[PDB]
Amino acid sequence: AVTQSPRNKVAVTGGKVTLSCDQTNNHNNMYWYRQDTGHGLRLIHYSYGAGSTEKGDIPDGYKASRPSQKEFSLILELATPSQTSVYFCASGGLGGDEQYFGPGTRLTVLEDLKNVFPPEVAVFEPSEAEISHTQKATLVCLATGFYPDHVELSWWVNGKEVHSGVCTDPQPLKEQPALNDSRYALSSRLRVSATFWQNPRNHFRCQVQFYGLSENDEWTQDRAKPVTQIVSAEAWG
Amino acid sequence: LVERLYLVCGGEGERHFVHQFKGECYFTNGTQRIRLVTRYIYNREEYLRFDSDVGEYRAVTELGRHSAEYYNKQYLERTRAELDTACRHNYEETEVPTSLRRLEQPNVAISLSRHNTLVCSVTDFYPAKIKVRWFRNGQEETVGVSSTQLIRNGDWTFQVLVMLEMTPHQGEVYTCHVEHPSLKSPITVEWR
Amino acid sequence: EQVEQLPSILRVQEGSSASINCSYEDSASNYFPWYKQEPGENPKLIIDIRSNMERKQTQGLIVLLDKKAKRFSLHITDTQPGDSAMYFCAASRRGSGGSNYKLTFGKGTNPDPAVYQLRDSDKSVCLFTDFSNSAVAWS
Amino acid sequence: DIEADHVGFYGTTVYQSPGDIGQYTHEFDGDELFYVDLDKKKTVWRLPEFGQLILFEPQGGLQNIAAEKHNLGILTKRSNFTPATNEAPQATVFPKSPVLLGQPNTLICFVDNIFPPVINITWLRNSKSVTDGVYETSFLVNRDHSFHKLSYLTFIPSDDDIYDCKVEHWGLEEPVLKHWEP
Repeated sequence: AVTQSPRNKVAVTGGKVTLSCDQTNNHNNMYWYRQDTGHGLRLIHYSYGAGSTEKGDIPDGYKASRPSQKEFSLILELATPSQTSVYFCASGGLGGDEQYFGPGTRLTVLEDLKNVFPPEVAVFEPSEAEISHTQKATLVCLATGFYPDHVELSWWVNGKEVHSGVCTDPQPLKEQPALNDSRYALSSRLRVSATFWQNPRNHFRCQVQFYGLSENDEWTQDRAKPVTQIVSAEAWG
Repeated sequence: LVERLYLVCGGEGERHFVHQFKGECYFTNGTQRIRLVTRYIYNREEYLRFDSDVGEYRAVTELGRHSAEYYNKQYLERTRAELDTACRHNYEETEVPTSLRRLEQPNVAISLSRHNTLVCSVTDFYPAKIKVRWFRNGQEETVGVSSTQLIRNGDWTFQVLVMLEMTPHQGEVYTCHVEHPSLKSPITVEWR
Repeated sequence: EQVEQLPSILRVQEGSSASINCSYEDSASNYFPWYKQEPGENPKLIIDIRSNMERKQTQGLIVLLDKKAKRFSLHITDTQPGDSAMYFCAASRRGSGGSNYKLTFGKGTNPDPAVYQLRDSDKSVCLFTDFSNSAVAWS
Repeated sequence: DIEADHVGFYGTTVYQSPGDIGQYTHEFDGDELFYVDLDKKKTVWRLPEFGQLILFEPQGGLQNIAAEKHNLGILTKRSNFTPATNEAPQATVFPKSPVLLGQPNTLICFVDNIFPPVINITWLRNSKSVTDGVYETSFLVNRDHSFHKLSYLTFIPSDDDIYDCKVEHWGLEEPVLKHWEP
């Protein structure tokens, strides 16, 4: 398989970025694509082997490197806001056909560090009006006032991740679309029968994962440092 | 510039070790019945071999028993396809406009070697198909004719030496007569 | 010049057939396949075809080529949501190659209402439901 | 085994280790169409004539090379690092056109039953060594999966010139001398 670290970075304009890859398929040729909604699946750079790196479709500002069979690294010498996108890796070779792509990498550049925040996780409890009528129960999670827009949300019953009956904002919503920031918002839904939302010993938890500032990140403001953190909220039946 | 396509070799899952890939297109009668054969070789042992007449990959020695199953899954599509996409396209687009269209004019010369021996020396032809007789005075001489094998100089030429063991009376009409088919007309060389 | 996809965006009723067109330069190319990027995931391969033939149909998946038209395309039967993905169209000189060695890739591709309440464990948001199906927005 | 008018050996990789030796060559009825030179990554056509009309993309020799390494990897283990058995090459020297004083010819040294694909093939004129106006082939496949290889000498016949073709190959105790005289 493929993998790639980072999986999400948040950047600072005028910095250096490096995304590695590391395929393990013993494959010959490796490629960095950038997927941006609107512009498709564009090819940045690539290679046919340990050593050489060829220009792709969109190699402007993207100096690419590959030291060995395993590793292929995309380098963004100097950041700008327009370098902001998803980024994918893929390997294939000996002797094909079938491009094996990586899990993905969500990057974000910024012009300033001012409007950057975590998300506040509010878990809501269904009406008794629901339980009497549809003979079942539906809990609702919300997360508001966070920058930037990439957060992963999940559900947890008896310390166990659960997928059944979960709808979620496939995309978040701009708070003011009129203003240029302007903080994003997100929602979710959970459901089971009302022999679980009545019974106490069942332990519900909504769980945003947020990928803000990491460890070494020069923090200036005198509010609490915004960082990569899980944010929770729970309920009992 | 029309492109030449390679047959694809498929990957896997003081002492010297050696691996060969031999992909091979067998034409007969134009492209009317092509046969594709790929063989995979450890040192000199042929271990695993696709052949179009069987239609799947098969092991050939115990060393390829495990190899068989894998390839049949990961290639086999695309490998049945190769016959129709780079055995053919190769022939009908690069062999036609090159090799199947080389004629190279032959090149006849006689001389005394050492009762002696005469050497008709037919050089520089292509194709290999050629006929070379010995006429001393009008009829063909059977006996005392000792030809070589058809040498292959491997620059896309040939050569062959036909030898007549004879004994010169008077002055006689000797004739190396030579049919190729870059020759519309039979070269025929004269000797003393 | 190389490959145009189409349709750009597409809707379909749960249970209808669904179809993606494509064309190429390229000229003849001998490898044209398909890719299903699941919501928020990687592209994983679904079906391929070479110039060898014009119809392949595999485990609910229908692919067609017309070589001389420089034209190929993708069809499904009796759909679900399970087949709602960003689908990806690419094409390539099978091999050998090359400049146009590999890929490419075109641009991409009880009805029973209620409005229930929900409180904080005070802070309220409400719902619109069953038009499973549900959504919220508020100011 | 195996009736046909024409044989296209298209794609023929060979890889042997240690030392990283590789060789990508196409053939048609027995004559080298072209090899891919691996350092420079360029097709190298046998008679450049063939270079004007058709092209072979060289990266595709590289691909077939890459997979051929890999499977060496796998097999060499698998066989229980059975190593290959060093063969004796044979040599015959011959000339392209009949021999005639003052007119230039070509001396040909053809070596068959080579295995492995390493040999050394060199030229002697009255036993002093010669390099100028030498050309040597690729390795060329056989049936029993050996190879044959030929080298060419630009001379101008004379007297008394004596011409030796010299082969070094690990299957040989002592270098073989092929002796030829006009």
